[PDB]
Amino acid sequence: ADSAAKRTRQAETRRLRNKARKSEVKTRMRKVFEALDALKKKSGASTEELVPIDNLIAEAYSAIDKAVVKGTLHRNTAARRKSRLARNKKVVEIHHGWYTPSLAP
Amino acid sequence: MVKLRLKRCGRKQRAVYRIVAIDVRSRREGRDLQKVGFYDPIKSQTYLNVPAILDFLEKGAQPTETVYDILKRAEVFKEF
Amino acid sequence: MPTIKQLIRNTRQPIRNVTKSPALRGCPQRRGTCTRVYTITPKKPNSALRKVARVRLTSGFEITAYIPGIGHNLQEHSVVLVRGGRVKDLPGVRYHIVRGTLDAVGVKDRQQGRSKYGVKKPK
Amino acid sequence: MRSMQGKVICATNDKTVNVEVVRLAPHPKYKRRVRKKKKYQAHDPDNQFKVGDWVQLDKCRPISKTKTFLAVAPEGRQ
RNA sequence: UCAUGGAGAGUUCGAUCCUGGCUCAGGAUGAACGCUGGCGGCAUGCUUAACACAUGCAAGUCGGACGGGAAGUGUUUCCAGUGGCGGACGGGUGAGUAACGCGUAAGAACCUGCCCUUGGGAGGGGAACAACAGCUGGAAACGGCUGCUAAUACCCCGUAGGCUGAGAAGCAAAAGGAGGAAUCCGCCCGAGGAGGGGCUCGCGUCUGAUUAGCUAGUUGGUGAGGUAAUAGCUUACCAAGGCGAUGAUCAGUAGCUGGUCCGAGAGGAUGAUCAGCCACACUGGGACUGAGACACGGCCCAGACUCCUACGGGAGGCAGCAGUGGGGAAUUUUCCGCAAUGGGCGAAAGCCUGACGGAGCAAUGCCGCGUGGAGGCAGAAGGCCCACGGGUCGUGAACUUCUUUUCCCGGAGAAGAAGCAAUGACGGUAUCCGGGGAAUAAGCAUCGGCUAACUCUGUGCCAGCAGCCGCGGUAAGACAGAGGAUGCAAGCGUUAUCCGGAAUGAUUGGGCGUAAAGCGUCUGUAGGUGGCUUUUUAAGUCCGCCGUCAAAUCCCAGGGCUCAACCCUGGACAG
Repeated sequence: ADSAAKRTRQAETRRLRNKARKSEVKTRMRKVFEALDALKKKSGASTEELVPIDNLIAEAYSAIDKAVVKGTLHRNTAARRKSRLARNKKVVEIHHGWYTPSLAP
Repeated sequence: MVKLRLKRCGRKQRAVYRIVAIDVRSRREGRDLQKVGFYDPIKSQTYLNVPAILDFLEKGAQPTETVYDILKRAEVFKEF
Repeated sequence: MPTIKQLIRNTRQPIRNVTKSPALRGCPQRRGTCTRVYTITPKKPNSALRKVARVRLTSGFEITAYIPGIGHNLQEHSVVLVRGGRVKDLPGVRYHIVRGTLDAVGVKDRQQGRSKYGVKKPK
Repeated sequence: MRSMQGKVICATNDKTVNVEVVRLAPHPKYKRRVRKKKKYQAHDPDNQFKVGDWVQLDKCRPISKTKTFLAVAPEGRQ
């Protein structure tokens, strides 16, 4: 080709990293989506509370998995992962804040 | 960081140089926290102000080539 | 006008040095296109036939400019170069025309003060 | 810097007070001492200020667009 | 002691005093035009159309990250591609922006690759994607299946002074390369610092009331989200707030500041080069990666415009440097060089820099220098004027000698370049030495008053001049010519813009009986100013100390260019 490209080389790599980061930030949105979804269900109609937390904790661990994994690669600064893990445990602390775990400062 | 570097300060065909410790992103004739040094390559002195060069090199502003070479003429280098 | 409140509202301001040439409005002298090369008379105390070229300018105005010197080449639709300076005798003529510049020749046979009329040296 | 002491105007907003701040200033060209008023929105989680009391403004983290101060109390050395 | 600064004149009227307006004398231009033009030193060189742009160049680099192939015949040079940083710096313009954009001064809610300091870590696996080979589509631009490959390229498991959470609990990383080794460059996770950014706020920041109401995510509150971080940043609900006659909103103008110019001073105008911050990159709008952009020479879309096409489609952004065309009164060379300086990359070697260093043209400006020095019978030739005696051009010239800044003809010849040597575009430039030779070199305004310089000839209210007053109808100190004189000098004048003068917008510094000007008078709101004594705080005020107001400029004093201009070093009042 031409003897010097230098910027189309960039835009090629930008297309690639657009694909990877677009994709795996979407994985993060899907797993946080499932965690908040099942939390919404056990807020709605569960009727036994301290037992089924193992599933919510399991998927929440997958949420903390892909969250912090995408914290390692440069697509999320610190205080992005902090704000969203703190978001998920705000939601968990609210679902237990309505009910049977009693928490007070 | 900061990079201790000369800057041309004179007429045409004169080359009276200052030694300024400015940030490396600036243009070559910008502004400094403290303009420490002097270098007159035709024939004259070179005021150096040793404590301030030891302040910035103690901080870790690496110099350029010939600023480092002026710093190798005198015995400025102490690692303390 | 007390120091208190009739004057820390405002005194007033004088306007500007009002422009003594409303055309030429960038800067000093400006290319012109001759439209009429007629001749008018001054006010009552004088008596002459002063020969002015009403000239369209490249600025956007049209203005009647005086023609100095004795001889003049200026026919219809020639190109001149007007400058400022008020001829008193003529109501309306605000401007002069430079001589010796583009398409307006120097005056005929003048040997005293040639830089005002665009005539090169003899001898 | 200094605080900005001044009267409370109207507190019909929760945690929020408008404050007149009266400031003398030398007018530039003519040498008097013209007052200029400028009123602010201050913060109070206690909201323990009625109309007409006078507070001191201190800079803090911005709470809203205008609410960039919280006022506590003056010293009161008379 | 301080003081280093303040000028008038013309014109109203038969005259006088006065008010008042105009005009001039002074500086400055990024200047333009006219006449004239020797050199040198240092600056400056589209103010207009942010108007289109032909051509070349303006951003690369790394083989010591990796795989291949292609010249050279164990050995090396290259290379498109995947990667690594750099393309967010440097350069250009001022269209917008009357606003935390800028200037100055504080603050907390943040980020930060390269850079220093510092605590710990780098086991194990695995899948491809370019390249490439084949087929094939296209005029090109680009592609598309089929297989294959490597890594500091991607993915998974373990492990972590980190994170989430009240705890419980969980969650998260790595990369090798060079070298015989030694070791070095790295990588991952932390913790600081410097510098760089992102925010917030006090104060300062143009005119217009013949623009008086504006604002409904609007101003608050909570909850949910969001951002690197606070935030109506965003959304649902609640509250009705918030701004404004001290000018809100609207309209118009304008990049801002160190500064420049003027002024005695207070301050008035202004923001070229120099420097800092902002914004834009054909007109609009988006997002992507990275530490950092909503990116001038990146991507995607829309709009307009130019080029190519084989008619299906492509390609493009000079407000980078040079340059062309247009507009304009007017603003240059399609130059040389990376030698320095400063960037970017690399372990080094080096490479690339239209930044920058130089060169060319232009009296565009500021400064320096020359066009001769000394004598020259007081005799001649001539112009102009004359009471015809003469005067004046005029020591001027002619003429005799002296000298060579410059000019020509030759020789030498730098530093700038950095202690390993080598390394110079400038350039055989600067400078010096020698040989002729006064040789090669003065113009332009003005001469009625301001305003220094005046008589004569021609013209006869004509031609004309003119900054204001006004000259010009037969003897014009004002037009035109000559002589002479004046002031300047490689410049001299006119014009335009700005300040002065102008106390003619007045704080310093004006006025209102009659000159321009007191509301028709009165009540009174906002607001402004306010009696005396004693006491208290100190907001103003004053004093000390401290921080800052970048550097450059101005002021003082030194120093360097043969001086000056200019450059450099140090210092500081103000405020």
